[PDB]
Amino acid sequence: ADDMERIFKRFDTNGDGKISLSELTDALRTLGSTSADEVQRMMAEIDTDGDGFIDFNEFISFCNANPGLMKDVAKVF
Ligand SMILES: [Mg+2]
Repeated sequence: ADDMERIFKRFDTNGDGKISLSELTDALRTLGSTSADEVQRMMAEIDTDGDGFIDFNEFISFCNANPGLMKDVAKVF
């Protein structure tokens, strides 16, 4: 039972293997996140294909990095 799994599936409402990393940073604004601007530049780190999608390894790399964004995000997962 992983926490990052829930959030990862949160955006994955299309039954896909990846989730848009662009809509995330822009979506966090609704979650009440005050780092939507910092997350936008952070999500780019996990993205190695610079595409509008991220897999489990990508999304995870964000948390494993402990940047300080997913810390508060996963808290409301
Ligand atoms: Mg990617």
